[PDB]
Amino acid sequence: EVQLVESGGGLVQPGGSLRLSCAVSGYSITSGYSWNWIRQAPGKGLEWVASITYDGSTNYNPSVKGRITISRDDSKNTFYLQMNSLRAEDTAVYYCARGSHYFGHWHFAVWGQGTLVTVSSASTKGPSVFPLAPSSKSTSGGTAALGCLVKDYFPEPVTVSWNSGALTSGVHTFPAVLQSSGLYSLSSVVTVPSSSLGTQTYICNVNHKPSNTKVDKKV
Amino acid sequence: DIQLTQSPSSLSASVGDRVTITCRASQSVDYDGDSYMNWYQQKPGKAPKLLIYAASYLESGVPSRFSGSGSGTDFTLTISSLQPEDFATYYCQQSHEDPYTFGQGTKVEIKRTVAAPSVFIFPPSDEQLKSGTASVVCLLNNFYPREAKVQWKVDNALQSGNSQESVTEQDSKDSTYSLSSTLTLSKADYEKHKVYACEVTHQGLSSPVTKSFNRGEC
Repeated sequence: EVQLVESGGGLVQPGGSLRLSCAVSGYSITSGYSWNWIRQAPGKGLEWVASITYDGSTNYNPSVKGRITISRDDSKNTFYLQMNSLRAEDTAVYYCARGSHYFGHWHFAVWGQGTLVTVSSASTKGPSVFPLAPSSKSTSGGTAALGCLVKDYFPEPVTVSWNSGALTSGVHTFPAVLQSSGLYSLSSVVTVPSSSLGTQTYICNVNHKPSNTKVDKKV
Repeated sequence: DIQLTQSPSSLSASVGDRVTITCRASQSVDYDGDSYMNWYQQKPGKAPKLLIYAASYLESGVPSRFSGSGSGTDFTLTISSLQPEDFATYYCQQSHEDPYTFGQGTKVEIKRTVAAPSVFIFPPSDEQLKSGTASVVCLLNNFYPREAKVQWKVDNALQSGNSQESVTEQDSKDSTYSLSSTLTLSKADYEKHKVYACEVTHQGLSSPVTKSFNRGEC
C-alpha cells in the first residue's frame, strides 16, 4: 500500500542541475524514520548519496560533497533531490528509499521505481518505429515472431508494451544498443501462434518521454 | 570507509543447488552484539529488494530459502536451493556508518540444460527504406547457454563492423536467453543485393543454422 513514485528524470546539460522528487503514497513522510536517495550508474553498482531524518537532519555522501540538497514538503507528502554542476559521472538511475525505525535504521525495505538521469551535451531525438513483420521466415515451428524496431532516439530510456500491456506472454524487449551515430536503437519481439496472425491484432505501444514521443504501431 | 568486497562477482549454478555468496568489510560492522550487514536482490530493470537485515534476519515476505550469517567483517548470504526466479544481482550493504556502502554485486545465473536457438529473420520495412536506411533484424529465441555466434552475410559476403546485438537477461519461465542482431545498411547498398542471411552457431546446434531471404520477397 506504500508506494514511492519519482519524477524529474531526463536529459541534463553538463554543468546543469537536476531536481528529482519522490511522491509518497499510502504512508505519511512524517512517519518515516528516514528518506533517502541512492543512485546506480548504468555500468552497475549502488551508491547512497543523501538522507533526511524525521526530525529534519540531513546527511550527505562526501563523494558528491557540496552540490546536493535533500529536502521535503510534508504538506505535499513528497521529498526532493537537488544537485548542480552535473558531470557525466552523475549519469545514473536515481532511487528514493525509506529507512527503518529498527535494527540500525540504515537499510532500505521500500524503494521507488527509479528514474534515469542522463548528463550530455547532445539533444533529445524521438525514435522512428518500424514493423518487424511476421513471415514464413519468422515462423519456424507452429509459432510466429513479430516485433517493433524503435530506432534512432536519445537519450534512454524507451518504454515498450504490447496491446496496452494486455500481451505479456512471449514478449522480449531487448537492451538498447548505442549506435556510432550516438543514437539508441532497440527491438521488441513477441512469439505468437501463426494461426492467429490473420485474426488477432498486434500493437506495440512505444513511449519516449524525453522527446514526448508516443507511438502505437500495428504489425 | 567502508569497503565491501563480494565473491564471486558472478556465478552460475544448477537449479536446486545450494548457493553461497561472501561479503568482506574493510572494518567491523559489529555494534552491541548485532552485525549491521544487509543483503539485497536486484532483478533487471528493478529497484533492489531487501532480503536480509542485521546479518541474519529474513525480511518479511522473502522466501525461507534465503539466509544470512556472519559477523564482524566476514558475512555470508546463502540460498539453500536455487530457484529459477532467483536470477539476479545480489548486493551486500553495511549500515553501521554513513556513507552507507554496498558491495560490487554478485551476478547469479541458473545453469540449465543446453537449448538451441530458434532463429528468425526480418527484412527492412518499406516505411524505413524510404528514409534512406535499411535495418535487417535477426532473432535468436530461447537458448542456453548465453554464448552465441551470429554472422551476417549479404550475397555471401561476410559483414563485419556493420551490426550490433543485444541479449535479454535470463527468463525465469525457462531459464533461457534471447538475442537480437540488427544489420544496418544504406538503402542503396540494400537495393544492390539479393541474398540476406543470418548464420548462427550455438552449443545446442550440431552445425550452424542459416535463415535467409531474397529481396523481392522482403
